[PDB]
Amino acid sequence: EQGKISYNPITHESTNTTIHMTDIKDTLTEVQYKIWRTADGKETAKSLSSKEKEKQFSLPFDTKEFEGKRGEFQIEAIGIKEDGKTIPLTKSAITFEQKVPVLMYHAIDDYHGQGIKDLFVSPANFEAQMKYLKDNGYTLLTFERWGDINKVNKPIFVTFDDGMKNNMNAFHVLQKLKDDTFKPVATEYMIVNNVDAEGSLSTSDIKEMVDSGIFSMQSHTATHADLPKITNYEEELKESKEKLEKITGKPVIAVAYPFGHVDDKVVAETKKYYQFATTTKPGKFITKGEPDELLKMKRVRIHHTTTVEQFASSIK
Ligand SMILES: [Zn+2]
Repeated sequence: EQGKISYNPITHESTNTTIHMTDIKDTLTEVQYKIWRTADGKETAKSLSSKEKEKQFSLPFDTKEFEGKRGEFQIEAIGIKEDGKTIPLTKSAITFEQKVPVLMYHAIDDYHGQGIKDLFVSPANFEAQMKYLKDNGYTLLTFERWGDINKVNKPIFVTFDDGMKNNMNAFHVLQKLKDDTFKPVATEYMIVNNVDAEGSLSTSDIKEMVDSGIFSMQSHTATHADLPKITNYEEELKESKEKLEKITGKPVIAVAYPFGHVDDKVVAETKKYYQFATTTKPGKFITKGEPDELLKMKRVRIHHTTTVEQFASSIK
């Protein structure tokens, strides 16, 4: 209704700032800022008062005042007159960017000597890892909720590469762990030409995974192409997306680069067709506002030998 909330510029590395108000029309003795973390809910709000009238009702803000937590904080300001009358001012928000681990799995199966050992995580160990997420308040997301990474507690993306049939084991584990509190979701990056192939997810598997609300079915190209070395970008990137959309009935907005192989040319081609692209560069993503950063997203590799302790250290 009146006034404008501003704050000293922050970056993704910032932990604090100072809030100010300008353009106030009423005469005030005090401004009260009601602040809460979106992720924790308005019911958890506190109110912080400034009587620094000569300094635009300056209010120091530090994430230390909110248990060291980050993400989006909502701000509602009211003014107080000398006689105590309250005056509605305005609302805004400030976001301290949260890190987002993007986990990379391949096979979820008991290894029996067939295939590349490191790329197998047993269903038992996968369950233990997912149970860790469940027990520690992580919010599992898919790229349809990219806009929510700062609006939830402990955002994390569980992803699988290739569309192996054994990923139905991961699906079943997630169905088991799902309950009134834990709402798991995950991304499957499907080698699109392998739908219904021996060893891969079938059309019926994909429909079950998608219809359950658990899986977001995204692209791993048409043939798992070494993108810097191919020229058929429409076939590998565009037509794979289109074919997969016809199968799932849901938008395809994300891809994973086969082998983690990517260069500026590949990013530019990918940008034509996908909003999101993940690499195999190790680490957690954070929003830096860097050019095409969402098409160069780091991932955390899970190994055959990864323990729950190692898993926890790599995401926390
Ligand atoms: Zn792959």
